[PDB]
Amino acid sequence: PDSWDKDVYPEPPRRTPAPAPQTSLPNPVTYLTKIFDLLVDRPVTLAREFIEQQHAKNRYYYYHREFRRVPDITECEEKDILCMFEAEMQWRRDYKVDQEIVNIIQERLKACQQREGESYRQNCAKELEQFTQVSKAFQDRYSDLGAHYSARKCLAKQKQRMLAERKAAKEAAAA
Amino acid sequence: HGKRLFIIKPSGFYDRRFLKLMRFYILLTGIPVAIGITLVNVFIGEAELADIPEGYVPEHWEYFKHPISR
Amino acid sequence: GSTFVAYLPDYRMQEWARREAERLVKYREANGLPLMESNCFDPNKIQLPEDED
Amino acid sequence: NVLQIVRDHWVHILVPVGFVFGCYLDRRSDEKLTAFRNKSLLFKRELRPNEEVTWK
Amino acid sequence: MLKIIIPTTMLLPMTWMSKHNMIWINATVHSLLISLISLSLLNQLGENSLNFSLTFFSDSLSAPLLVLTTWLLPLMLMASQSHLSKETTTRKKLYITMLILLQLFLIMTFTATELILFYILFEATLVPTLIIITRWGNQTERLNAGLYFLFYTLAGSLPLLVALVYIQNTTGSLNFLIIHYWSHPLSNSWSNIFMWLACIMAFMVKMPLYGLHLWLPKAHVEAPIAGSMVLAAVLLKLGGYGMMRITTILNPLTNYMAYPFLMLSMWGMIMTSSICLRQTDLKSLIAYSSVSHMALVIVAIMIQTPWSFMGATALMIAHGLTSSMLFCLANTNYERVHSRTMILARGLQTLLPLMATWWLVASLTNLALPPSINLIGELFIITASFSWSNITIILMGMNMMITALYSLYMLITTQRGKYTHHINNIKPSFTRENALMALHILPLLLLTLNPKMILGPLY
Amino acid sequence: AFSAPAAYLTHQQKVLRLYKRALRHLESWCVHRDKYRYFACLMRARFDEHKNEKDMVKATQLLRQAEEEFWYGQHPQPYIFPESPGGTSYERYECYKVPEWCLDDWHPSEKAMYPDYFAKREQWKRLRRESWEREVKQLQEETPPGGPRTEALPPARKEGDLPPLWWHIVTRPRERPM
Amino acid sequence: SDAPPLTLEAIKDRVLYVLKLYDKIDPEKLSVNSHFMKDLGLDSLDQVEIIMAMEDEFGFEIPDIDAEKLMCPQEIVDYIADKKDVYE
Ligand SMILES: CCCCCCCCCCCCCCCCC[C@@H](O)O[C@H](CO[C@H](O)CCCCCCCCCCCCCCC)COP(=O)(O)OCC[N+](C)(C)C
Ligand SMILES: CCCCCCCCCCCCCCCCC[C@@H](O)O[C@H](CO[C@H](O)CCCCCCCCCCCCCCC)COP(=O)(O)OCC[N+](C)(C)C
Ligand SMILES: CCCCCCCC/C=C\CCCCCCCC(=O)O[C@H](COC(=O)CCCCCCC/C=C/CCCCCCCC)COP(=O)(O)OCCN
Ligand SMILES: CCCCCCCCCCCC(=O)SCCNC(=O)CCNC(=O)[C@H](O)C(C)(C)COP(=O)(O)O
Repeated sequence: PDSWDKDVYPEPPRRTPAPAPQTSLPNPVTYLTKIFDLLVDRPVTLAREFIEQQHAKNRYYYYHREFRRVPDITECEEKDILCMFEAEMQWRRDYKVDQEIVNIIQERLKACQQREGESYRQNCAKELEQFTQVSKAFQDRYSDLGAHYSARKCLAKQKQRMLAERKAAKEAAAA
Repeated sequence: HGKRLFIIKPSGFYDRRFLKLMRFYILLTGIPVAIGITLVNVFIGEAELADIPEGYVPEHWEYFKHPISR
Repeated sequence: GSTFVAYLPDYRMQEWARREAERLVKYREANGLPLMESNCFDPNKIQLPEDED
Repeated sequence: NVLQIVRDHWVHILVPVGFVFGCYLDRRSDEKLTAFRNKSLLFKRELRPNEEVTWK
Repeated sequence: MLKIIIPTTMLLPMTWMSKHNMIWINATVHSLLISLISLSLLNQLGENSLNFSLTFFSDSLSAPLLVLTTWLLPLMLMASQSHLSKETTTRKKLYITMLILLQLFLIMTFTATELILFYILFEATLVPTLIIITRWGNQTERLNAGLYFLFYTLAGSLPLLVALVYIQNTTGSLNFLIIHYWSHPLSNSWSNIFMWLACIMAFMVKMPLYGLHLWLPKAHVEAPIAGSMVLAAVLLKLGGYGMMRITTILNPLTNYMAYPFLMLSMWGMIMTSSICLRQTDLKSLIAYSSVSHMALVIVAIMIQTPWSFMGATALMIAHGLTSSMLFCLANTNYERVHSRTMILARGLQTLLPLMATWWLVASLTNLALPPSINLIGELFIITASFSWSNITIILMGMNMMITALYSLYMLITTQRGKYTHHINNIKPSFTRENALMALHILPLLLLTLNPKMILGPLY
Repeated sequence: AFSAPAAYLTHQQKVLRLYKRALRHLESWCVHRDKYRYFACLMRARFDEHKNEKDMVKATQLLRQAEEEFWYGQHPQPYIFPESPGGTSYERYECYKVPEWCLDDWHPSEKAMYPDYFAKREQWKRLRRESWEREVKQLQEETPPGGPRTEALPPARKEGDLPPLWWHIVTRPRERPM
Repeated sequence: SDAPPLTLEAIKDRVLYVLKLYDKIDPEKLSVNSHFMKDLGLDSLDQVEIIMAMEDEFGFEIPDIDAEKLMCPQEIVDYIADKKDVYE
């Protein structure tokens, strides 16, 4: 279905076997699915086509809202309230987008586990490893902020993380 | 056998009357709402996503999908 | 009022976040960028204080 | 009968009058916070040919 | 915000100019209309807030509380219509005036951009409730109950005024937005410790925190039905809302300051749940159940995590609705029996089946049966506490089991068994009481369909 | 149940009660009918040996070791009739018992149904209203001074009189109303 | 359930049947009103066994305080009818 992007939600080609009846006995599954088709799928398709033509009779559009980029908290003055407000709003929007990215990766992982069946432990290493990276990044950015989170606290956490990394690199190089 | 006896029990009139009244009013307003929602869904709604044409700025209610939300 | 609350427009911006995340993941997977980045702000713009201990 | 039921039903109009007055007062108080209209760095927009204010 | 405030103010002249036999109808109709207007506030944004003006703002933490406050008044009027039948018109109008003034104070309290205005209204709510308790109260202990309720609150909240004026003298502002944006850490100092205590104790005493909960059983048992409804539904949530608003400036002092209160709440939920098992009064049992729920809400607020805050908001709303319904059921029994004792009237399911159904649904909702929002808040807070420490699960499970135990005990003692023989004045339940229970219970099951409306700003 | 209790139980009543309990528990132990008949006859033979004993002290010493022997071998799961205070259906139908005064609160649309029943009920009400006023004075004059010594009530002695305190004994709902 | 509505005649017939199956008491001598101690010369233990036989026959059990003062078949039938709410 064109309603979603196939690249964002990848799927295997879904190769399926062909019916190879070994006996002369007529299986009931085919007869039941044929009668199901006749008694269910046809009226549903007709109703859907009627509703779709009624929708095509009246067509109108809606648009995705685009947001400009604004200066972030790292380039705001100590007591400047306007730039702090703008940076806080931008950071909150970025936080929501990051959460939804993690949601997309988790959906991919769940779909892989269900689809691969009994061989999921081997055939879903790629999704698991992507989720490992995304979870590590997300955890670094937002963990332990608390209920009253803000861009300033995230910046302080990043600052202390970079100080620790710089100290470790200096100690390792000067070892 | 004509052994029909009397069953002593509390009055079920007021409970049944309250239930009927509550159902009557709830349906009185819910049936028109359901009919209107169905008519709107079949005839009008479910807009489709588009790209903003250059030089055009949309109004605030044009960023939503369902007609009732708009 | 229940019907009104059911059909409230998205001022919390959920599907907007979905579309933003979808386009960002499309861009990053295609360009080889590793999805989300560990640092929320670019380190070039932070001036750390030199310790000299 | 008009001019008789009014003397007993005049009270009903009061809550509704209060609501419209409160809406008017909300808009009037809103009118005093326009110092940054079309000046936010996020929604800084050029006016339409027949537009004086981005929002009211 | 004035589109809600002005009609509530106009409720007073409408009530005082109403006919002697048309006060209840007009008050109920216009209160319901005001509630409909309040529904518009629920639409909320993921961004900062709904900043209407310099004086008032709305948020997804304040919006559900405002909606509940506006919705509660018609129910309180319906409950009060019965026992005030033999009252003079002037005194009934005074009662309605007290209820309207309390609603107005609560509405202005929940918006309150500035903290001193919040304190002023948070204290202004104290007078109408006191008058309602000590004037239209049945027993002779209502005076002592009102004294307890007044003095506990005032002793708790007097240091809060000093703390607030000191904070404004130092920082320069008490507007919540500036306070949030210009927040600074608190150094571990004795002066900062006492400032933390002065900021916290006023809201702790009204939760009520275990050991400071003595006023609540007295006030709830001695109050009339409308007073009990409002006290259990809205007045208890003022402390939680204040703590959620004020814990932004108490960091990082809260990490170690919270332990005495966390231990008190975690043990006190068990204590009060066990107290509920041995109780001879319905109202006292419901009050102690409220104490347990609010102690668990205190734990949630003290943990100070996003899941904690969402669970606390959901549990506050659900507890308000459930406690109001339980108090209304107890009052329906009391107005028939005039005793307020569990063991006197027994086996009421045989005589009143629909009211027994209402009892069962209320007990199931208090028991936190999924997927009710009661369990949503309960489970979110339990998960947050488990992340805080894996050993909390024992206390949480004990509390859950005891809660189910006394809820079903209260249901079985009053509804099941054999009817009392000598009680023969148990008339069929009126349409008013049934409608009251229905209007209490249906919003809960409708809200469980849209839980995001009551999960607060951190959703 | 119906009979008023006495201030105490005599020796003979206690002996009968032990005999009944022992027979019931022996029947519970001995499922089969012929075995139960044999052991019940043997129990009766062992039981009536001390029938003719005369002095009170040895009689009181007996029945006591008998009760201890009964308690040692009392079959911790005896047979119980379903309607007994320990049976599987002791209070099964108590939820279907509705008092008679509940009919006084029926809606007139409900009382339109069953008109003869309500006419008879009104006649019963009139009878009770007169009989109670007679019964109060009858019980006042018949009771010993200083209060009753036992919870036994006297019957009616006049022609039109009814037994005192009869309304709530005659108008029991039923054993199985539904 | 499907339980037939037993009547006074059935109760009396069953009581007299069980009594006539009691070899200690002669069938001819006994009468609905025939007393136990004096008219038939039975012991009190015989009375309690008669009560137990009634209990096993009718499937319900009589309390001891009521049983110890049931001395004639007629009043036994009356007690059973009062307990089971028999009309006729
Ligand atoms: C009695 C015997 C049975 C008779 C009835 C039979 C029929 C059964 C139906 C009853 C329940 C069955 C479950 C069916 C659920 C379908 C409806 C559901 O889908 O709507 C919900 C919507 O419900 C509402 O959101 C919740 C109700 C609002 C609650 C507010 C309370 C009303 C105010 C009263 C005062 C408030 C007091 C409490 C203060 C907070 C969730 O919809 P959602 O997926 O999300 O999006 C809506 C569609 N969009 C996408 C276009 C937006
Ligand atoms: C009655 C029902 C319940 C009501 C509510 C009860 C809740 C109130 C309890 C208050 C919470 C604790 C208060 C202070 C906690 C700070 C931690 C401190 O007490 O521990 C040690 C403090 O050591 C000793 O405790 C010193 C204080 C001793 C005097 C206090 C009295 C002890 C019992 C009093 C309890 C009375 C409560 C009720 C009052 C009416 C730490 O040693 P130190 O590193 O040096 O100090 C660190 C703080 N600095 C950095 C600012 C210096
Ligand atoms: C249900 C009853 C509960 C009653 C409340 C209990 C707690 C009360 C809180 C303590 C009272 C004083 C509050 C402090 C007011 C805020 C001002 C502030 O924080 O500034 C501090 C002021 O701190 C103080 O002065 C505190 C002094 C305490 C005197 C009053 C004692 C009252 C009782 C204290 C013990 C009990 C507290 C906990 C009670 C537990 C619950 C019963 C620093 O002052 P500066 O000198 O300007 O700065 C220092 C650098 N130069
Ligand atoms: C399976 C359970 C275990 C079994 C263990 C039980 C052991 C029980 C054995 C004890 C035997 C005894 O009787 S203990 C002996 C106690 N003393 C007497 O019996 C003195 C006078 N007896 C009476 O008065 C009786 O009532 C009587 C005359 C029988 C009837 O009288 P009626 O004319 O008023 O029917």
